[PDB]
Amino acid sequence: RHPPVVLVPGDLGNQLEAKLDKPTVVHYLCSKKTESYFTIWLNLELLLPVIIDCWIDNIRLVYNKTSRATQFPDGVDVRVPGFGKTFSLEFLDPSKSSVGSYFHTMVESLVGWGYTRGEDVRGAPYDWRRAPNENGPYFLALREMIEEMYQLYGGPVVLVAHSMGNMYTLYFLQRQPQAWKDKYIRAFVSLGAPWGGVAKTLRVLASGDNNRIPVIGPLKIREQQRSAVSTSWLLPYNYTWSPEKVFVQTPTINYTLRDYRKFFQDIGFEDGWLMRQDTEGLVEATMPPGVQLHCLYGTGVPTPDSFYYESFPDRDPKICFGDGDGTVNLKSALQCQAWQSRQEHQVLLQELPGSEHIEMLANATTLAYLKRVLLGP
Ligand SMILES: *[C@@H]1O[C@H](CO)[C@@H](O)[C@H](O)[C@H]1NC(C)=O
Ligand SMILES: *[C@@H]1O[C@H](CO)[C@@H](O)[C@H](O)[C@H]1NC(C)=O
Ligand SMILES: *[C@@H]1O[C@H](CO)[C@@H](O)[C@H](O)[C@H]1NC(C)=O
Ligand SMILES: *[C@@H]1O[C@H](CO)[C@@H](O)[C@H](O)[C@H]1NC(C)=O
Repeated sequence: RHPPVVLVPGDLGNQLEAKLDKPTVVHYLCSKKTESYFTIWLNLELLLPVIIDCWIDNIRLVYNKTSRATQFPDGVDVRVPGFGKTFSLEFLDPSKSSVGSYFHTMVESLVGWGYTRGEDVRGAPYDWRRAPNENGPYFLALREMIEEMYQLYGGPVVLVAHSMGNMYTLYFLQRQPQAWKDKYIRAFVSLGAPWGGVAKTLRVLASGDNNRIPVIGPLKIREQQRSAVSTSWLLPYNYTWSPEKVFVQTPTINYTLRDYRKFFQDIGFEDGWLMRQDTEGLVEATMPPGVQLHCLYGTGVPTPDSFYYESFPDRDPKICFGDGDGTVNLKSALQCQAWQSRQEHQVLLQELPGSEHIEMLANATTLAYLKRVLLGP
């Protein structure tokens, strides 16, 4: 026998669909209207030059300074398919191409161990463009799904979260009563958690990140990346990083985590500061999840730590690297150790040397660890 499993993805980590009835478009070749939803992430054909402007216009969030909230562009809806199922987190591209293969290797393994897609293993995908403050309905659905799985399969559930999904899961758990967690949660397996933010968010917001895909201009994709509240939510936090650490250096100014207001002014994106204020307090830095926790973190992969700009903000910086998994800085991942003394439930730390941030989900060592958590001694 084996416990039910809920999978929580990270940023970019599940499909998104859009349906359009737009008053205006940025190019004539952009569709104003669709009769049904289509996949907006991940579909590679939408990211090609010129067409990418259509995509940005649909997938960007609009920040409303009055409500301090995001909304979709006029005539655009974006929905999250596959809640309670696994397809939309197994493959980011519904063509099922390897370029989008995310949770697929892990789900294959789980199924080989006796799990059933959509039944005792289920996904909890979400609109990862937002931070928890704008995903209230998702947390209600997550709570309900956990309760359902407990009742159906006769025991508490194991939460398995990747990257930003860990922060989503921690937010969720911090807000549930201890008695609820003791009944319904068996364990939380935390894979590549950026507990105190990731340093690369500074570069993304300042100058864009096209991830070495040269056919996408970094200044073009920067528009989308800035619009996503989740980007500013993942700026480094002072419970992980020194308030005096410089993340961004230019010829005339430094930026530390105490300098985000100046940073956002200086990059010409004042809304980002508002988004940071909206989101920075959502997860209490020092409250442990209050459940058995397995913190798995990659090391031995150069991980961007800080950025030097000769020309700010519209040129790519020089990058300084620290330890981590390529994305999540080792320091961030290690916030986990502080929780050992702050909850009664066990906190187990597991280093994964040489395990890159995304590859850790398909890695035999990761899967062997998960198997031990699920299937026992
Ligand atoms: C911003 O939201 C407020 C209501 O909260 C409203 O005044 C206004 O319609 C919104 N702005 C836009 C452009 O939708
Ligand atoms: C920023 O910090 C470095 C030390 O980390 C220093 O050498 C430099 O003078 C600082 N830059 C500015 C513009 O104050
Ligand atoms: C640490 O972080 C929050 C903002 O995220 C701030 O309000 C708090 O006062 C900071 N404390 C420091 C630097 O002592
Ligand atoms: C899988 O992760 C292990 C444990 O860290 C690591 O040693 C090994 O490099 C990884 N294998 C691959 C192909 O990345």
